[PDB]
Amino acid sequence: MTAAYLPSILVPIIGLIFPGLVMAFAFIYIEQDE
Amino acid sequence: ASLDPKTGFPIQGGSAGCQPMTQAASILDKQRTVLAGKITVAANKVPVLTAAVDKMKTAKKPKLDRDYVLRYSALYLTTLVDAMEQYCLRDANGAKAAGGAGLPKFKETLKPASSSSLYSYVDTVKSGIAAVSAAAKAGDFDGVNKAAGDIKTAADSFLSTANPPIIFN
Amino acid sequence: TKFPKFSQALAQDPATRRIWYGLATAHDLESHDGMTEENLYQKIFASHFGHLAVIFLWTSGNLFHVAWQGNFEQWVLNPLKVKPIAHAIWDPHFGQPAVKAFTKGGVSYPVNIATSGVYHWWYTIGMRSNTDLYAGSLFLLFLAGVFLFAGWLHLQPKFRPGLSWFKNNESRLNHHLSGLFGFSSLAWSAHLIHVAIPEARGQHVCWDNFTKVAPHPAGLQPFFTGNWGAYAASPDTTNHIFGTSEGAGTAILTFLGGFHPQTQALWLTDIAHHHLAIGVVFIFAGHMYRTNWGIGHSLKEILDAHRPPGGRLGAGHKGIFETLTNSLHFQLGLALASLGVITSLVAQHMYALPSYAFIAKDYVTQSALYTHHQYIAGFLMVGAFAHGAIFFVRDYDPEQNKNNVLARILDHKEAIISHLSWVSLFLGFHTLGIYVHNDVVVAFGTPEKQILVEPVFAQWIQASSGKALYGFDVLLSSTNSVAANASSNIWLPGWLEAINSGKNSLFLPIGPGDFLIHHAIALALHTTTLILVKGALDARGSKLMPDKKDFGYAFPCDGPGRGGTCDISAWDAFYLSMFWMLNTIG
Amino acid sequence: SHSVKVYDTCIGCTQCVRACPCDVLEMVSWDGCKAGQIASAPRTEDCIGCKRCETACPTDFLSVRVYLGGETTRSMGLAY
Amino acid sequence: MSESVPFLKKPEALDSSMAGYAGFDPLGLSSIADIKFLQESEIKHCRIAMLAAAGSIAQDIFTFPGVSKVVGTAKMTGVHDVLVKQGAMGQILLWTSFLEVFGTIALLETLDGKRAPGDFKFDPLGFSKNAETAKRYQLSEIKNGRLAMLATGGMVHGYFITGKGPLELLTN
Amino acid sequence: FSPVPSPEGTKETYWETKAPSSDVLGIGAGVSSGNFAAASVFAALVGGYCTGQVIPLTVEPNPLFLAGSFLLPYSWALHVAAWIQKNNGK
Amino acid sequence: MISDTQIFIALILALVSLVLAIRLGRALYQ
Amino acid sequence: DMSASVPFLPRPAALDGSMVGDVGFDPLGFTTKYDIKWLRESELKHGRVCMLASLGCIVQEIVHLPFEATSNPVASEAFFQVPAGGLWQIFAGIGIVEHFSNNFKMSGSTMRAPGNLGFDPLNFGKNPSARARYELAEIKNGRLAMLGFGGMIHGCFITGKGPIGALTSMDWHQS
Ligand code: CLA
Ligand code: CLA
Ligand code: CLA
Ligand code: CLA
Ligand SMILES: CC1=C(C#C/C(C)=C/C=C/C(C)=C/C=C/C=C(C)/C=C/C=C(C)/C=C/C2=C(C)CCCC2(C)C)C(C)(C)C[C@H](O)C1
Ligand SMILES: CC1=CCCC(C)(C)[C@H]1/C=C/C(C)=C/C=C/C(C)=C/C=C/C=C(C)/C=C/C=C(C)/C=C/C1=C(C)CCCC1(C)C
Ligand SMILES: CC1=CCCC(C)(C)[C@H]1/C=C/C(C)=C/C=C/C(C)=C/C=C/C=C(C)/C=C/C=C(C)/C=C/C1=C(C)CCCC1(C)C
Ligand SMILES: CC1=CCCC(C)(C)[C@H]1/C=C/C(C)=C/C=C/C(C)=C/C=C/C=C(C)/C=C/C=C(C)/C=C/C1=C(C)CCCC1(C)C
Ligand code: SF4
Ligand code: SF4
Ligand code: SF4
Repeated sequence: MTAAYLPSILVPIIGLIFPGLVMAFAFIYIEQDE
Repeated sequence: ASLDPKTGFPIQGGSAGCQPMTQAASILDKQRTVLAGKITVAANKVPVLTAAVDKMKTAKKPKLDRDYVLRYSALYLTTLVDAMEQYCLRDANGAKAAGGAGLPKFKETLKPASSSSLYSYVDTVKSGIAAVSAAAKAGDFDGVNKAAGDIKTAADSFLSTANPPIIFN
Repeated sequence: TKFPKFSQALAQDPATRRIWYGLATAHDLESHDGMTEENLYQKIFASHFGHLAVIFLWTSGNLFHVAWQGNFEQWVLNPLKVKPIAHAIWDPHFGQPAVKAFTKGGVSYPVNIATSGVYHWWYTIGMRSNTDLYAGSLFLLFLAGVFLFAGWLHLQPKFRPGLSWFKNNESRLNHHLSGLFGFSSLAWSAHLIHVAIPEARGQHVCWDNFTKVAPHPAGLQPFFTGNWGAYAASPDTTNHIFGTSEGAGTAILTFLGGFHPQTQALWLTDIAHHHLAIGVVFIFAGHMYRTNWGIGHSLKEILDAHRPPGGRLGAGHKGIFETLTNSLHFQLGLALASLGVITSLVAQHMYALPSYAFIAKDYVTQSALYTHHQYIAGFLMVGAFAHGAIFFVRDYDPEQNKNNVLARILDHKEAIISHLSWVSLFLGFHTLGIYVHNDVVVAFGTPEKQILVEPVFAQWIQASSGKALYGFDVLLSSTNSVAANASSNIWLPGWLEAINSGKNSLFLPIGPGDFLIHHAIALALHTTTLILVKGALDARGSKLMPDKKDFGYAFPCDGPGRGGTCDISAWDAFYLSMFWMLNTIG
Repeated sequence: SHSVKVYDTCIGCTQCVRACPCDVLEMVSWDGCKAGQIASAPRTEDCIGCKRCETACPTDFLSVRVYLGGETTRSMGLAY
Repeated sequence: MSESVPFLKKPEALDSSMAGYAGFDPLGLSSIADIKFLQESEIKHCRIAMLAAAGSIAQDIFTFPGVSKVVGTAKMTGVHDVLVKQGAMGQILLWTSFLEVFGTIALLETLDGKRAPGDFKFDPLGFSKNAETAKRYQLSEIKNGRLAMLATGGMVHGYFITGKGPLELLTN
Repeated sequence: FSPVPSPEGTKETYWETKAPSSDVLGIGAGVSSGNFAAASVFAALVGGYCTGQVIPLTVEPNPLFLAGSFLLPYSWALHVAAWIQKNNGK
Repeated sequence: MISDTQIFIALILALVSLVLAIRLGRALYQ
Repeated sequence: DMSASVPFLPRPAALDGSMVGDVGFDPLGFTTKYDIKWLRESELKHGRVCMLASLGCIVQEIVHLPFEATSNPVASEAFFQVPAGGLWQIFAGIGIVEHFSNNFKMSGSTMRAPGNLGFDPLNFGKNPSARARYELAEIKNGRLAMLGFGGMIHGCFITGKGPIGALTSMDWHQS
């Protein structure tokens, strides 16, 4: 496969960092009052 | 400095500066590296056919797959000839084949792909396509193998005499 | 305290219900606080462009992952033996036995084998290499960007469409029939004739040569002389090996019928001639409505004048124009009912008449595609009835709809619902009873006693289309018939070969088991309709709750009084019919 | 909060007020019915939405009508 | 009652003021299509046919330098078959279509009633200044155009059946 | 809920009479009932003839007979218009 | 086969599509 | 009332003769749908680019830089023959000029009288009335140039010789 490094680089980022970050931000936005 | 065996893209950078603003390469030279890369991909897929035909011959009961040999010919061998014809066209007529005469059209009024120094290799590959198909109809395993080898030698010879500029861009 | 910014009632809820309800009501723009009609139609327009882009990003993703990680070039060489690769697997939870077990497809990495059929579709329409699958992925990424920018652009103050634009029914219908349906079907004929037909015959045609490579040797001279039959001359031979020049014809438009003998799919020249025919038809149909030049029909005039003089429909369709246009839920329901029937047609006609080369030998792909599109069909059909219920609750005005078809449907709501109850019960009692009769008798060692009823009506229909298995000798099955003689010179020889041969799913043999299951499907379609129709018709009120309209579409109940009112809302009949949809598509 | 309405078909039977667990309803003077009284809802902020008032209503269609609306800590029945 | 057709009724949409009025509309087609649209369509047919009738006659009389080399013997419709292969038919089509694009705009103005049917205000030489000569000449243009419509079909069908061409059919 | 637009020239076509007003015929509102009835029979005969002469369809069908075969469904709408015009006294 | 440069072009165009998606989502959200 | 250029067609409302080169020639009603100033600035930009291009093609046949890849008579062929990096340098440089011009404002923001970037270093236009005559002259020359340049770029496509060669050598005695 060409760019075989990209699945190792992206799948943990998209599958762990992306949800963690967007869940954290979504939590902050839903809880915040102003 | 060369073209990738599989993807066919420029491989290494290695005042003719490669960087876009300072590039000295013409659009004709960039079209020529595109065509040369496509020639490289098609020629380097000839070993795959040779391996498949060897697998067919060494089976317990051996039959040539006319469908595989003809579909490989349709997918790569016809593509190899068209890419070589276009490179010959650009080598002979010059800038006119790069769009200088306009959109590709019938009665393009430009010098033909023949009368090019590199055209003889294109004739060799056309003979190779005919042999690949004739052997597939005949059922001759050895015929397909040698014919693909003839195509491989001709395409490598074409690239060597062409000396295509590799435009990393 | 500010997450549902569109709902102050939820944004002041101190519970976890606020998060759930803000997430679940987010796309119901009509219910948002301070919502005007201008802003409603303009947000729906922009979010329709976002759906357009998501579809294009999804398709670009399938093309990119097949161009990058698939075995498309290996598969196109040998399409009956190679298994198509969807995308690769990078899973850090895999063991080394799992990594080895998924390393099929002729590659060196674990992979998922594609059941979507995209390899057969991309093969049939011209794609040969990874470079053109990738080029398609790039073009769809560009189109996704174009439609995301269009969605943003049509939210800008100068570019905000007015309500007069959004309700121009005649211009939208003229353009969607003649441009979106008709011209794009005509353009799809051009793609087949210019690209897919030559590349099915070995000759590569791309953007690099398609203006200097004629689809026909004569070439646009027979078309501009009326010699159109010269485009059917010398069709593809029965010896044709798809993708190659051997056995290839020169025709670009045929009506051969049946199937290409090798790929076991419809002829691509039949498909190109189909989209040319259906294109011209739809383009003609898109000149029906009056827009700016005084010719055409007013939709208001057509609807008002279609009241039968016998008075059996009451006021007929007077006031239906306004109701449809003003009600986005009535439009969604018509659109979804229409779309649900089509994706059922898609599922039924793509297994019996496959268009893609070497599919219908990909049994997993055929099973997945049929199952996928029938489940999409059941969802769309249930949603159509759901939004008809939402239409009645939210958008239906009885005074504006006096004695219409809609008012008179509500007037006899109990006749409709009780007769759906009857036919559901009728079918259910008997179909289950015959099945149980068969089970009990077979169990008791007496299979002969089984009530096996031949599907004669459907068999007569098969025979009428030329199946000779049942010996009906009706229409096409009879050699000396007016119907048979008429189509003999055009599509009948191929069709008769296709239908009579047992190698295809065209008009598959039907027997007593087929009859019983069809009746089971009739009970399921009638029962899902009963629940959905009962929900839609009783949406606005019932004897149990007369003022149900005042409570909305989705409310829990009216409490334990009056005997108990659980699942009394129209939403709850959506809910109950969703199980019946799942059961019927099952 | 919930919205609780009393319609002029109320016969002034006082049953919905007795049913009310949250003192939402009370009786006011009204000449419309023979009893001289109609139910009123000046405390719909305490309304939990139990709809016990609707059950106690002997009119063919409940004169008292609870329409469940925005939820609060009080209308959710939360002791926390 | 009608002037041209005494048994039938006077056509309701047709009036004496209009050029080439003989009260002739037996099928009543003026009710079916807008009379201004019909009037402009007739004038467009009249002028194209007038040019076409004289065209056929003039081409039999003589050809322009070199056309005889391009088309060996074909005349009338046959020369058109040769000229689509060359560029003459396409080039005339491109320019006539370009004028017709402005004609489409003019037709819209006529349907509005802003512009008279068929009036493109083309007077390089003013021969309609008198305004009664204009009435006569418009009647003449309509009459010669209707005659030319008939004539153009007549001579083209003579080509279809005999291949001679209009003047040659009389001479042979 | 907002004014629903209709094309200019949209007029009222709801009817409860024996026949709709002739305005439902659009551009054919002024045609006599005899003219529709004769056009209807003419269209039925020429459409049926043109349909019949090309029932065994060939790869070379006559285009005039195909186009003339469209007169058969057109004749249906013509006799409906003939009925409407006779019941409007036209 | 697809080059790493070709994948990078696809990633550039998808980033442009992501930015346009953010801009549409912010516009729809108001 | 009625357009001077097309007598049958009515005069376009958003014309009125105020701008230079106003013969009432807007039959397709672009002025109604699109802003007059944007159309005018685009017309001037098209004509100015075309005037340089019309001069460019003719000059490139008559004289060229003494280097290989710049020795092509035909304009269209010259584009592909010349260093592509130089072409991309020209494109970006023109983009810098386009950002510098219009105060970095495009579409609605720019509308500065249309078609003027304030580029008048020399006092060629001594009088304002003479400048108005020059503005008419510029637009008419630009219109001629648009038709001309398209005509010779298409001449390059068919003749493959370049503009002056295309006029001098035609197939006068050849089919
Ligand atoms: C969808 C994407 C995804 C990916 C890529 C991974 C990746 C991984 N998982 Mg899995 N996991 C996932 C989803 C995912 N998880 C989900 C959804 C669940 C719940 C069902 C689990 C449940 C699960 C279990 C129960 C276990 C794993 C384990 C592992 C590790 C593989 C074993 C290994 O080599 O150990 C080597 C692993 C390491 C050396 C750990 C590296 C720690 C990382 C690099 C630090 C990252 C910092 C952190 C993300 C900061 C984020 C903050 C937040 C804002 C995002 C690997 C890190 C195993 C594990 O934890 O490994 C010890 C393990 O026991 N996973
Ligand atoms: C020719 C002009 C034209 C065209 C092409 C379109 C096109 C479109 N408009 Mg329309 N529109 C027009 C003029 C036009 N418009 C005019 C003049 C107005 C104003 C009066 C509008 C007002 C308007 C509104 C108000 C809306 C649209 C919307 C849409 C989009 C529909 C969504 C979609 O993807 O459907 C695509 C549909 C098809 C491709 C055809 C469906 C095919 C049927 C269902 C079955 C065929 C199956 C076939 C085998 C396909 C196989 C695929 C392959 C996998 C096998 C679509 C892009 C909507 C939208 O999404 O906004 C962006 C919307 O809300 N338009
Ligand atoms: C003999 C009495 C009787 C009669 C004449 C009817 C008449 C009708 N019923 Mg039935 N029904 C009855 C009893 C009866 N019902 C009972 C007892 C029940 C409870 C199980 C139902 C439940 C029922 C449903 C759920 C439905 C009907 C429907 C219908 C209508 C369609 C006819 C049909 O298919 O029947 C169908 C009959 C049944 C499904 C149940 C049959 C019940 C048994 C066999 C009859 C009871 C015999 C009774 C004890 C006789 C005692 C008299 C004796 C002392 C002399 C019709 C109005 C359908 C409708 O509305 O469609 C328009 C419908 O959906 N009915
Ligand atoms: C195997 C599972 C099953 C079965 C048989 C049924 C059966 C039925 N459902 Mg139900 N349903 C189910 C699961 C099931 N449902 C589930 C999981 C859901 C999701 C919540 C629903 C939701 C649902 C709704 C919302 C609706 C139905 C309706 C129906 C009826 C549709 C068929 C019909 O009209 O007549 C078929 C009749 C039968 C199959 C009854 C069988 C006949 C019996 C067994 C005779 C046996 C007599 C025997 C002597 C009894 C011995 C008892 C012993 C103690 C002496 C029927 C009563 C609809 C309805 O009532 O329409 C009228 C309706 O509105 N169902
Ligand atoms: C096809 C084709 C081409 C062509 C072409 C062309 C030019 C085709 C043109 C065809 C035309 C104009 C036919 C005209 C028919 C007129 C008729 C029948 C009127 C008759 C009069 C009647 C009925 C009654 C009259 C009447 C008389 C007698 C007395 C009573 C009253 C009155 C009403 C006055 C090309 C060039 C493209 C070449 C291509 O390769 C093939
Ligand atoms: C549901 C949703 C919500 C709201 C409504 C909505 C908008 C309509 C809808 C749409 C959602 C949509 C349409 C969502 C679309 C989401 C998309 C298209 C996400 C794409 C992400 C791509 C990335 C992160 C690639 C980055 C590449 C990089 C950094 C490479 C860089 C580089 C490399 C190495 C090489 C070149 C040089 C450099 C630059 C250095
Ligand atoms: C609930 C609700 C409330 C109000 C609003 C609302 C949204 C509108 C509504 C929803 C309503 C909904 C959801 C309605 C759903 C409606 C549906 C799904 C209707 C299906 C119609 C199919 C037909 C008429 C097929 C006809 C085939 C024929 C004639 C074939 C003929 C044949 C041919 C040509 C070929 C073969 C031979 C034969 C057999 C002769
Ligand atoms: C309206 C009007 C008024 C009065 C009467 C009138 C005169 C008769 C009438 C005019 C009517 C008419 C008919 C007016 C006709 C106007 C027409 C048809 C103009 C054609 C324009 C084409 C151009 C400018 C192409 C430019 C190509 C470029 C820049 C680049 C090309 C290339 C690309 C792609 C990449 C770079 C290199 C190459 C290969 C060179
Ligand atoms: S049980 Fe039925 S009625 Fe009592 S609350 Fe739950 S749903 Fe409403
Ligand atoms: S219960 Fe119903 S009727 Fe009795 S008082 Fe309360 S509301 Fe009035
Ligand atoms: S709902 Fe429960 S609380 Fe609210 S009023 Fe009726 S009874 Fe009192």
